[PDB]
Amino acid sequence: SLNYEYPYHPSGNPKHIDVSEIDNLTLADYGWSPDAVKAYMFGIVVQNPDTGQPMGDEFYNHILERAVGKAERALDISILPDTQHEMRDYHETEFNSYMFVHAYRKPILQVENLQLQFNGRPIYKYPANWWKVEHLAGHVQLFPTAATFAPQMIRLEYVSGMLPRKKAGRNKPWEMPPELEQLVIKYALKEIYQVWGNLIIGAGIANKTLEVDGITETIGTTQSAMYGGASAQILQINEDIKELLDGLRAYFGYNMIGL
Amino acid sequence: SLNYEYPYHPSGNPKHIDVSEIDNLTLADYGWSPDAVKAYMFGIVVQNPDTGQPMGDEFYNHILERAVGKAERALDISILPDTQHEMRDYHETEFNSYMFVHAYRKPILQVENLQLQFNGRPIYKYPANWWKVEHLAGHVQLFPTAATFAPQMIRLEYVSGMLPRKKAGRNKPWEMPPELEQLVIKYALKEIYQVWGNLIIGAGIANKTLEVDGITETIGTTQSAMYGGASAQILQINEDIKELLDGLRAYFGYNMIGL
Amino acid sequence: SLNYEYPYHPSGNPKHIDVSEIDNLTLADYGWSPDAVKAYMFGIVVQNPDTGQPMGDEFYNHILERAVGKAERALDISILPDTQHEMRDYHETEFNSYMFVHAYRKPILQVENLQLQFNGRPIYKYPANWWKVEHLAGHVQLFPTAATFAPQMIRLEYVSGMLPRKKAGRNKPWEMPPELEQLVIKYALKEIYQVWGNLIIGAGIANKTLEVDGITETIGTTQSAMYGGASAQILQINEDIKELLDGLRAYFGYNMIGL
Amino acid sequence: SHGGTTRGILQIRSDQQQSQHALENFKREWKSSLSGINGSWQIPVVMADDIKFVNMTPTANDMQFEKWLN
Amino acid sequence: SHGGTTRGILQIRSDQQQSQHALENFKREWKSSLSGINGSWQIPVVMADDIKFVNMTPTANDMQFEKWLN
Ligand SMILES: [Zn+2]
Ligand SMILES: [Zn+2]
Ligand SMILES: [Zn+2]
Repeated sequence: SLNYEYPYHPSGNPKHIDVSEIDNLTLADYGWSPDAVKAYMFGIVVQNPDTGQPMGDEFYNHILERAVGKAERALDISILPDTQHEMRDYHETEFNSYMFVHAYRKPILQVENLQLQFNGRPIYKYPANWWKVEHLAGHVQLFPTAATFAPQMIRLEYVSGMLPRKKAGRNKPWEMPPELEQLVIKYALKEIYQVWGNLIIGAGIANKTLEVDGITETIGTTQSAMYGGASAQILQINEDIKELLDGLRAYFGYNMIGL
Repeated sequence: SLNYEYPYHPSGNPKHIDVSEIDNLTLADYGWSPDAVKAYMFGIVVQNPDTGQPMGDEFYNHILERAVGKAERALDISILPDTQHEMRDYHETEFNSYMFVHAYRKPILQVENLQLQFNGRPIYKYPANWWKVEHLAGHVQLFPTAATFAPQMIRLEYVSGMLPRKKAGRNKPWEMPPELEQLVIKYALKEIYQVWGNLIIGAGIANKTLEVDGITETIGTTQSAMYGGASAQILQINEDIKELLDGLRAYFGYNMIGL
Repeated sequence: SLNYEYPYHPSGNPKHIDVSEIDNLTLADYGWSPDAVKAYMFGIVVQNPDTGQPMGDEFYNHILERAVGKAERALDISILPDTQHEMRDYHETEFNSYMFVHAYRKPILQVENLQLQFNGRPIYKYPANWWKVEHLAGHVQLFPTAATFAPQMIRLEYVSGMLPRKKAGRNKPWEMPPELEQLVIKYALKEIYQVWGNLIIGAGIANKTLEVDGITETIGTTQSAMYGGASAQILQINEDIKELLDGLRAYFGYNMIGL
Repeated sequence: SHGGTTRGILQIRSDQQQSQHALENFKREWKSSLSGINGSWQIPVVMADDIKFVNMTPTANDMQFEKWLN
Repeated sequence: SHGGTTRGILQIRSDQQQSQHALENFKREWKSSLSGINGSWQIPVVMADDIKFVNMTPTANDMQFEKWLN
């Protein structure tokens, strides 16, 4: 005998997240605070040259949300937990292959419903213990116990995303790797450095020197007619990302579809 | 006759780590302290130019944890010890090949359970002495004594990671090589040097010279419109890493899967 | 008649090292002292610019241990003496080829046990005189006198490493060549020069010149926006290593496995 | 009765020669997946930089110097 | 009775690997236009950078080791 909530079986598709906490989890829980961005910019202060105003946390958050979205598309991943109501078509070859299904978004934290319908009426709803999942790739497969295609025959509900990492330097397949966190921070820093590079000296100024009544000064900035003031940091960020991203793609793998 | 805890057999899969100490082991035990990073930066001090604050150990640890994760993905390795609950599918050819199994994470310190189940009920649980392991590659193979595939038929539990090295200049296959430690430190130094390069002189300043009432000075920094202040160290670090990493990949080898 | 300890036969696998002295031998016995590194850096002193502290022997030893490990991976070699408990699988073709075995680490100083077991019980333990070795390549071969494969059938114990060289300008195949010693020193010097290059003048300074009340001075360092201060030495070290390493690889040869 | 029966050599390019332990594990995987009738028709996958197969003997062998014997 | 019956692989080069949803819609269009006798003789059109078809099995298969059996 065994005890469990009916949709979730400990074998195959163990419960990982309470549905209510989907609304609770947010960016700050994953470490994507403005503090992290400021820390990586340690020793650098960004402000309006004409006033004493530094940019507020609103801009940092808005940048971070776009950055995580950009990571959400650079790799075909669903990052934050969210519920999906998904319809899928009937293809005979995968249906005969233990009802193989590849979810459109991955990873899968848990699966709540898996039904077959004809006109909105569930023709057959499978027992919970039958269906089994593979979390990282998002595969859903069915293992029953005791024309060649049709559209939108079956109905699938599940939760897509990654949980915050619980223990240091580790992560389960259903759990966020640290690399995604650093990658998103680096994407945010690309925008921040683009903003900050324009505020070094004046506006559009490359070289300066004064000489008044014996008092003389001279400065030459990073700015140039061919490169920006902060282009060095952006170049280094791109160099880091092109290694971090390619390294991370090996963890998920290439995509295939039968045809 | 022989004496051993039932899951662990001295022949094949000898016990290497107590399960309780998995929680105890951490980064500092492997030498990834902020002291090591500071030592490699001997003679260099990093601080906020506007205050007297040097960056604390919190940033060093957070960098190190990301760096070890980056090494965890640059090579398909599980570094820190951790327990894995792993389900695997039934493929006939490897099943007939002495029940060959390639664990998803390597190396394997020890294997605790290896069972075959149909609906969560263990149909057959093998004797401990039967199953045998190959630690570095993570292979699990079974040597019994006295459709063509199915999903998630078998269940495997084991511990993935590397132990701290016990003796100088040596390491067993189940034991951490020194190279991974130096590689992770170098990855951390790439981020630290990226932070430090912005704090040489002012912000975005390449050249300076003053001349006041007969007192004159001039400085030219490493900063340039095309390269950063610390780009030299980053270039050298990348040159070192591209040799260290490729040398280390030979120790683990290329990956294969039958199809 | 002949006299010998039973595991070691003077013909084939002569004894070379006492097992107790494995713990005794260390880096200093092979010439990898901080003195050698300092000697190669004759006329150069490294110290903290802000204090009078030179780096201690602790950093030199830690560098040397990593350097020897890096050489341990640049070539598939076991350098320091160490004992190995090794299991190997049954492959019919090499078994019929006089029980050919290629040890995973080389060279082999001596072989202590070579047994065949089924479930941990030794089915057959061969006479000492039968088995014979080839030290440098690590081959173990058996010469008896008066499915197609199985896993972990046999058990092998031996000692892997190289002894310190006894006579000038010479070395036996079971004995350390001088080149490995110089290569490891050069690897250590790459790290040391990386540390020292940052301490030439200030931090991140390329050019300087003062002019105060008629007293004027000017210095231009090796540092540049595109190269480091010590990049010249590192380049020369890499040039030397790319010849020393390739020359040494000819002494061991390329690797093969039957398939 | 003597050697020379090889079909060809499978070269795999790499910056470093793989350690013999890695090659042994490679052989273990290859034998477990492909050897014998079991898994005969399967196809392996390798992600190296470049792979070649160089033939040392022709596609099909047969007796030599037949007309000389006749 | 076992695998290895594939004819070949259709590679499509792209800077990014297409998301699985896009590939599923691609399959839907392909099946609706070309699958079966219906639309058998039609020709699809694709505007990718480069396309290749690599053959894994010969043009026509047949029994092997016939003379050995005889
Ligand atoms: Zn997929
Ligand atoms: Zn493998
Ligand atoms: Zn060899």
